[PDB]
Formats: sequence, C-alpha cells, structure tokens
Amino acid sequence: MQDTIFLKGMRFYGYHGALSAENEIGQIFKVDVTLKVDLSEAGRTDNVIDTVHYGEVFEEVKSIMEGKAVNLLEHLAERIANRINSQYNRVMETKVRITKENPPIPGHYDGVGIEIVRENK
Amino acid sequence: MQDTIFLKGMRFYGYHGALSAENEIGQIFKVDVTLKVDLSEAGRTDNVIDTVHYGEVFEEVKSIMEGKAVNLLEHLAERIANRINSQYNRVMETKVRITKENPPIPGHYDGVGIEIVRENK
Amino acid sequence: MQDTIFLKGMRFYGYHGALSAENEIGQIFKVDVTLKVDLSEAGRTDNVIDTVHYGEVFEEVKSIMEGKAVNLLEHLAERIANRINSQYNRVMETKVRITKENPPIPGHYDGVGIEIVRENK
Amino acid sequence: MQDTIFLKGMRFYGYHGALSAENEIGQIFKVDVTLKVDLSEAGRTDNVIDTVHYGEVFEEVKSIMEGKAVNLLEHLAERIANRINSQYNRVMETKVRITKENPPIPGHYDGVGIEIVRENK
Amino acid sequence: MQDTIFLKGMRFYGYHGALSAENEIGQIFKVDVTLKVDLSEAGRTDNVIDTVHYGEVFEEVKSIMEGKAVNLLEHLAERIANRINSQYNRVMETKVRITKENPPIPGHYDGVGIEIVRENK
Amino acid sequence: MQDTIFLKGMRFYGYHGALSAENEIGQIFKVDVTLKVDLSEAGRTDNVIDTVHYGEVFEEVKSIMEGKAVNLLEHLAERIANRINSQYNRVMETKVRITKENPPIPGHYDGVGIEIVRENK
Amino acid sequence: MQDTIFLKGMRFYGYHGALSAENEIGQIFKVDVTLKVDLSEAGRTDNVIDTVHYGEVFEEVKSIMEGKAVNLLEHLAERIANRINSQYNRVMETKVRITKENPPIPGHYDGVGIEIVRENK
Amino acid sequence: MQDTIFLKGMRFYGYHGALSAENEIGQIFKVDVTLKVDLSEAGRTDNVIDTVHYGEVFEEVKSIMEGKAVNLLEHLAERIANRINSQYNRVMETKVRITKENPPIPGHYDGVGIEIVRENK
Ligand SMILES: Nc1nc2c(c(=O)[nH]1)N=C(CO)CN2
Ligand SMILES: Nc1nc2c(c(=O)[nH]1)N=C(CO)CN2
Ligand SMILES: Nc1nc2c(c(=O)[nH]1)N=C(CO)CN2
Ligand SMILES: Nc1nc2c(c(=O)[nH]1)N=C(CO)CN2
Ligand SMILES: Nc1nc2c(c(=O)[nH]1)N=C(CO)CN2
Ligand SMILES: Nc1nc2c(c(=O)[nH]1)N=C(CO)CN2
Ligand SMILES: Nc1nc2c(c(=O)[nH]1)N=C(CO)CN2
Ligand SMILES: Nc1nc2c(c(=O)[nH]1)N=C(CO)CN2
Repeated sequence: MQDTIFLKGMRFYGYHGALSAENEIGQIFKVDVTLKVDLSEAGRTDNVIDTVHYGEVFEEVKSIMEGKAVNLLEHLAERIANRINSQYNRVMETKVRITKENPPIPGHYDGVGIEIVRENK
Repeated sequence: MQDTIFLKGMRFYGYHGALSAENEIGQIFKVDVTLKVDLSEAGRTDNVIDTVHYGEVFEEVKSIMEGKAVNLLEHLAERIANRINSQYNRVMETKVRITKENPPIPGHYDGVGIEIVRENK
Repeated sequence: MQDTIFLKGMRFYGYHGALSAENEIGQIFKVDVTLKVDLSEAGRTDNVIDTVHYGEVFEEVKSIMEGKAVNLLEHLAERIANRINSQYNRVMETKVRITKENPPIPGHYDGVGIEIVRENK
Repeated sequence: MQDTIFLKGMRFYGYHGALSAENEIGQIFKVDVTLKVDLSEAGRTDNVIDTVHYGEVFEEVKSIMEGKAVNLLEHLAERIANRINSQYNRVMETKVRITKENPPIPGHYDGVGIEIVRENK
Repeated sequence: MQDTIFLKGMRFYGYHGALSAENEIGQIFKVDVTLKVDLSEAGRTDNVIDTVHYGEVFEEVKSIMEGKAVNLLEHLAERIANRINSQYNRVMETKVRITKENPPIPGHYDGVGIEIVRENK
Repeated sequence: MQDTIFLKGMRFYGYHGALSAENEIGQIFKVDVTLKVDLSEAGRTDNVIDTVHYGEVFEEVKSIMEGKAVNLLEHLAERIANRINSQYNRVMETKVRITKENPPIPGHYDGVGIEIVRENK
Repeated sequence: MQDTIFLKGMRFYGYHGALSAENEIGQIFKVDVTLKVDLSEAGRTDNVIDTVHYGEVFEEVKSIMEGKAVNLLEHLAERIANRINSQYNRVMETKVRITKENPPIPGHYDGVGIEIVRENK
Repeated sequence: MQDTIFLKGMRFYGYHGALSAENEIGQIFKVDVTLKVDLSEAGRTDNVIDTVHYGEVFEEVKSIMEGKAVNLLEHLAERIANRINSQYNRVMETKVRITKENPPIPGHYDGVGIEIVRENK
C-alpha cells in the first residue's frame, strides 16, 4: 500500500529553538508531511468524505508550527504526527520533516533538520 | 527489476477540487508518473515497439488531467494509473503523484498532494 | 552496503529519439549515474586506486551519450550500465537515469525519462 | 525506526582532490548528513539533552571538510561518519553524501559524488 | 511615468521557427510582456475599467503564440505588441520578450531570444 | 543618487482580485519594494536613526497586503507607495512591484503583475 | 530603438584564466549576449534574411569561448563583441556578459564576472 | 562606457544588525558588487595588470563583510564601496548591493536590503 496524501514545503515563521536569541527573533520553518492512506475508496467514489482532506491537515500543522515555542524540531514533529494520527484513523503512518534553512550555524548549507515516521495505532 | 520510464513535472491547468470556487477559476496541477517496465528487451533491440512509448503515456495523462472535473486528486490519480495499466501490459506497476502547488490553503508552502502506486494485474 | 559514487545532472547534447525530426535537431539529455561500490577500503587508505574514479565514469557516459544516435533512452541507458559494469569490477550495481527535459511532447512538464538498475555479474 | 536528524546542503570551500591543480585552487563541496536517531524521548521531554544537537554535528562536519586535504570524497565521508558515530551513541546509522558540483570534468552536469551509510557499533 | 502592468514567464507550446524540423515537433516559448500604463487613476478608484485587465492581455498573447506558425521570434513579438497597442489606448508602450529555452542549437545555455519595445501611437 | 533600501520577494496570502471566486479562496502575492534614499549619512554614522528601517517598511507593506481586499494590484501598490512616502521623508521615490504567480489565467507562465514608481513630494 | 535579439546563459567549458592551475583543469563559463537590432523589418516580412540569425551568433560565441585560452574574461568578451559587430552590420551595439560561477576564490557566492557594451561602427 | 567587472551572490556569514539578538546568532549576507571599468585596454592586451583583478576585490568585500559588526547594511556597503574606490583608480563607479535573505522579520519574502552607487573621485 504505497498510496499517499502529501503537503510539501509548508513554511511558517516561528520562534522554536534551544537558544534564547532564536526564540526571540524567529525564522522560517519548512515542513513536509506525507501520509500513508489507502486512496482506493476515494479513488472510485470521488467523495471527499472517503479520504483525508489536505486542507484540514494543513490547519493542524499550522496550529503547532505557529503555536507555543519549543526547543526542538523533534518535539514539534512529534506533536504534529501525534495530532494527525489521533484525528484521522484512515491515516496508517505519518512522516513529518521539518527543515531550518537558516538556523544559528556559522556556515554555508541548504538546511538542517529532522524527519520522523509514526504509525497510527 | 528496478527499471523505469518516467514523466516528471507534467503541468496541466485544470478545474479539479472539492470547493466550487476552485472548480470555477482552476489552477496548475503538476503530475509525476513513474512506470515499472523491464527495459532489457528494448535495451538490446533499440526498437520502440518493445518498450512503452512515453509520448503516448503523456497523452493518456493529459486526457484525464484536462478532461472532466473531479473533486479529489486521489480520484484523478486512480483514473490515470488505471488508464496506463489497462493499455500497457508491459507496465508492471504505475506510480502517480499529483501536486497542487497553489491550492485553496492560507499559508506558505511549496505544495500539497497525493501519490498512489498500483500494480497492473 | 549503501555506499555510492554518483554523477548527477550530467548534460549532453545529442540526436537520440524515435522521430527523425529530433534525430535532426537534437536536444539536451540529462543523466544521473549512481554506483554501488564498497568505499571502506578507499575510505581508510585515501588511495584513488581502491575506488572507482568518477572522472573516468563520466568519460564513459559521455562516449555513449555523444556517440551514435539511437531511438530509445532505454537503449542508451542499457549501453551505459553495461559499459560501467564491464570495466569496473568494484561496481556491484549501476543505476542510470536519463531525462529528456524538452522532448517532442505538446505540453507543460519538467521532464520525462527512464531509469534502470543493473547489477554487475 | 525511521526518525532522522538531517543537515542538507552544507557547503565548505576545500582543497580535496586527486589532481594537484585542484588541491591548489579548491572548490565548493556540498555535504548532506542524515542520522538515524530515535527521537521519541526528546519528542516527549523537549529537552535538548535527549537528542543529538545538530549544531554540534555541523561543527564536526566542518572540522573535516575544512581541515587537512585528502584525495577522495570517499575518505572525507568515511572520516565524517566515523566522527559522528564515535561521539554520539544515540546515532544508530550515519549517511554522508558529498557532492562536487564543479569537479575537474570537461562537460555539462549538475554534480558528481559519493554517498556512504555506516551503522554505529 | 514608470508605472507598469506585467505578465512574466508565460509559456506556450508552439511550432514557430525557421527550420522545418522545429515547425514539426515544436517547443516551449517563454514570453514576458511589460506595459507602460499610468495606474494612478485605477490606483485611486479601484475600478478595473480604469486600467488594462491583465487577463485580457494574456488572451491576446496566447492567441498569437498558439496560432499560425511563423519563422521568427521577431515577427511573433511584433504581432503581439501591435495587438496590444491597437486594442488598448491606455497602453503607452509595449515591451515583448520571447525566449526559446531549447532552440535547435548544439550547446549549453539557459536561453536565446529577442525583446522589442513599441510605443502606441 | 542611486542608493536604495530594498525588500525583495515579500509574500502575503491575500484575497485581492476583480473576480469574486478569487476574493473567496485567495492566493499568494509577491511584493518587491525599492526605495530611493541617500544612505551616505547612515553610511558614516552607523546609526539606524539616519536611514529608513526596513523592518518598519515591511510592517507597512504587510498591513496593506494583508488588510482589506481590493480589486486591483494597481490600487494595492498605490496604497503601499503612498503609505511609505507619507511616513518617511528620507524616501525620495518608492517603487512597488506586485506579482500574482498564480492568477485566474488558464495557461503556463511564471507570473503577471504591475510595477509603479512614485516620488515623495 | 529598444529592440533586441538575445542569447542567455550559454555555457561552455573552457580553460581561460590568469592562474595556470585553472588553465589546466578549466571550468564552466556562462555567457549572455544581447544585441541592439531594429526588428521592425523582419517583424513585418517574417523573412530570416532581414534579422540576425541567433544560431549563427551562438556559433560565433562558441568559437571564441571554446577556442584558444586567454587570461581575462575582458579579453574573451572583447573578442566576442568584435566578432559579432564585424560580421553583422544590422547589429548596432553588442553587450557581452561572462560569468565564472566557480572561479579560484575561497568563499561563498553565486558568481563573478564582467560585462562590456560595444557599438558597431 | 558600459563595461563592467562583477561579483554576484557573494555570501558571508556575519553578525551585522541593529538588534542584539542578531549580532549574537548571525546570518548569511548576500553581496553583489558591480564595477564601472573601461576594459578596452585589457581587452586588447590580455594582460591582467590593465584591468581590476576580481579575486582581489573579493578579498576586499570579504574583509569587510567578515570583520567587525555594524548595525546597518548601508554602512557595510559604504565601507565596501569606499574600499574599492580608494585602491583601484581604474574603477570609475562602485555599486554594492547587500541582501539579508533571512532578516528578523516575521513573514514570507525572498529578501530585503540596500544598494548604493558611488563614483570614484
Ligand atoms: N487528501 C485531499 N484533501 C483535499 C483534496 C484532495 O484532493 N485530497 N481536495 C480538496 C479540495 O480543495 C481539499 N482537500
Ligand atoms: N519509454 C519511451 N518512450 C519514448 C521514447 C523513449 O526513448 N522511451 N522515445 C521516443 C522518441 O521521442 C518516444 N517515446
Ligand atoms: N569515485 C571517485 N572518483 C574520483 C574522485 C573521488 O573522490 N571519488 N576524485 C577525483 C579527484 O578529482 C577523481 N575521481
Ligand atoms: N537535532 C537537533 N539539534 C538541535 C536542535 C534541534 O531542534 N534538533 N535545535 C537547536 C536549537 O538551535 C540546536 N540543535
Ligand atoms: N492590470 C490588471 N489586470 C487585472 C487585474 C489587476 O489587478 N491588474 N486583476 C484582475 C483580477 O483577477 C484581472 N485583471
Ligand atoms: N534600511 C534598513 N533598515 C534596517 C536595517 C538596515 O541595515 N537597513 N537593519 C536592521 C537591523 O535588523 C533593521 N532595519
Ligand atoms: N534573431 C533570430 N535568429 C534566429 C531565429 C529567430 O527567430 N531570431 N530563428 C531561428 C529559427 O530556429 C534561427 N535563428
Ligand atoms: N576583472 C578580472 N579579475 C580577474 C580575472 C578576470 O578575468 N577579470 N581573472 C582572474 C583569473 O582567475 C583573476 N582575476
């Protein structure tokens, strides 16, 4: 079952980070959420009720990325995956990738971050 | 057997979507189709008849992405995969990814979408 | 063993294609070659003789992509993989991806193509 | 366990290479480091002490990419993976990808390079 | 008066070109149209009737880029500028840039093309 | 006097547009604001009080792009330029460019929009 | 007279440079050539004989960028502009921009280079 | 005299900024330096001594962008232009553009910055 619903490159300005200066000025956070969902039912019916509505998922990601500040990307991603898994039983597994394209690191790079994969129980 | 024929970043303007406003103005839809096909025969013969002609596949994708409007990306992708699997027995599995780079979602992101994988029976 | 030597986005102007008009004007062909090679020996010795020299591989890819014209990307990729596998015993598997970013297809897309994976016997 | 901490597109100017001319003028080296780390502990605690701090990892990559010159990308990557595995027991596997976007190769391409994956024992 | 209405990167698949092979397979044509129009009236009134509607302009560009085939980009651009100048008296000057990103030229480049500027009399 | 302070590629999700469907779903608006300001005073003193603070300008652009909906880009740009000219006497001329990368237009293009230049009296 | 014929982002691998190491390994050179040519004649006639054929210009640029090695970009650009001005009387002014995206400079940047503008006498 | 020597997209990590938090963590600064220099002498002689060596200019830009911290981009740019004008009499005018792609601004944008043009007396 390799069917998925995805939201790529979501960007939210937030104040997450371990260092107080970054909690102070903030930065853009890029998020990729991929969901394992069997889309064969919606595929035949064309009824939105038989799949996971991506607009709602975005709202969920937004609510966490733009809510209270946390020290780690790991924790934000854990909160996001848990949020999605809890409210959508059709989702079998949630993968969340959060990239800091401009973190507090003296150097030249495209980005740093984390990715976690969590099955829905 | 990890041989494939691919069509990346196809873009079609369409009126698909669950919300009537988007069925009204439309938007660009980006499609990636990857096909599992054993290319060792064509690889030795150099005869187009022994592989799946990518131009034809494109025509198939186009016909669906630019035809009648549907509510979900899941359904468009299901129609595409089924179309390709039905007409090309050499295709062992069809993966279709459809991305909405600018869907009806208030925010900043690179894209949202779905991907399904369907073996040809 | 997930060690690799890679050459990404190689571009050669060539006259390959099934339709005579394209054999006539040509186009750019983008090639990605990934090689499964155990790099632990070179990793400790730092001697180029214990790994596969990427410059040589490029020469091999170039010689095929810029040589005689063929009808299919499948056949070019098969010739490339076979070339690399034959001359480099350290290579355990050769993956070749060839993309036509601007093929003879009326539409909007980022690219179409094929990818094959061939183990060295 | 598909949880990861990543650092994408790090870029360092260095003098690594087999040919003396390139050891002489140098070039930019792009590095991607992906780490297999269980982030469920940090995910619940929000304490940086329970995950691998990405800033430190960067420092490690930097120290190698910008230190003494070596002939092969394989060797730089082997040194990086070994460095990370040695100092971070929470890391279960280190993947390092080093790309030379502008190596000593007469042609047109996006990049050439290597990728290795090393589990921490 | 440095006010403008612009349409950047329009892309149309067409069969324009001096060589019969290219009139045969076609290619994508990228068009940039910039219009010198005093926008102070619309700027205060917020009524679409006091400015040049960009949607209509696009229709005009489309009609030419996707209509009958011509040998030169110069001629397509001349037809476009004349079309816009004739139907929109508010337009004081029309600049049209047409780029062939993949013309019949053996080599490596981002694009070739022409740009003309025509005042409306 | 060719000194400038600039803010490139600002992006705001808004509901501006002449067609009610677009006022309904919205889209991203990209804004470039360039300001003619003599920076020789700040250049020698290094005191923020002698130049125009770019953070404040952004706040001004944001307030308009994210406030009440209007039919035309011309009007949004006129409001922005007037806002900046009114509150910053050091600004000699304000140029505002607003691009709709995904407007209600059936086709393939990079963007459409307007640019106005307004001197401060 | 703001009409132009352009060739953007041409790329040639060459061995130009003041330092012997770079004359030894080479690098990619990106060239932009813009030509001031009145296109109103070709614009009405649609005959290639009344404009400057861009394919030929490319051949000229290629012949210099890929011929004998020189120390400076200034000199390559001077040779190119002079070549174009000499053979095409319809060309009123030739602008040549040559960029070294990866020159012998320890640092992070997108490119360095020169641009010259030469009227045809 | 529209001849120029340019250095585009130089990137340096620095601690410049008016707010103490940003002086603390830093960020990447992108710099474009364009120089008005008559290149006809070097164009005929091919001797580096008759033009301005771009490598040296880079060293100058680097020394300022990576040296002592200042509050404003205006001041950094003023120091750079003055540095270049003082040491290179062949330079008739220096244009410096400094972009902060990720400044302390809550929002979505590509960049903010300043550009100054200074003739050499
Ligand atoms: N997974 C998913 N969610 C959606 C979809 C869709 O096609 N798939 N379409 C929508 C209409 O805007 C809204 N939400
Ligand atoms: N899979 C596949 N399809 C094709 C190919 C090709 O090389 N592979 N070449 C074509 C010639 O334009 C047309 N169609
Ligand atoms: N796989 C591989 N091939 C190479 C390498 C290298 O580091 N790895 N370095 C080279 C020096 O330019 C030349 N060729
Ligand atoms: N893996 C990891 N390392 C970090 C993180 C983080 O969120 N994850 N946050 C930091 C604060 O800048 C510093 N270092
Ligand atoms: N010049 C111009 N043309 C338009 C504009 C606009 O803002 N400016 N808005 C439209 C609404 O989609 C349609 N057409
Ligand atoms: N024009 C301008 N505005 C600013 C500047 C600056 O350097 N120039 N620096 C700031 C510090 O974040 C804030 N605002
Ligand atoms: N300036 C110019 N040169 C050309 C043109 C063209 O349209 N303009 N078209 C060609 C056909 O490939 C060949 N050469
Ligand atoms: N303006 C300028 N400066 C240079 C040039 C060049 O061609 N032009 N070439 C160099 C050789 O690396 C070094 N420095």
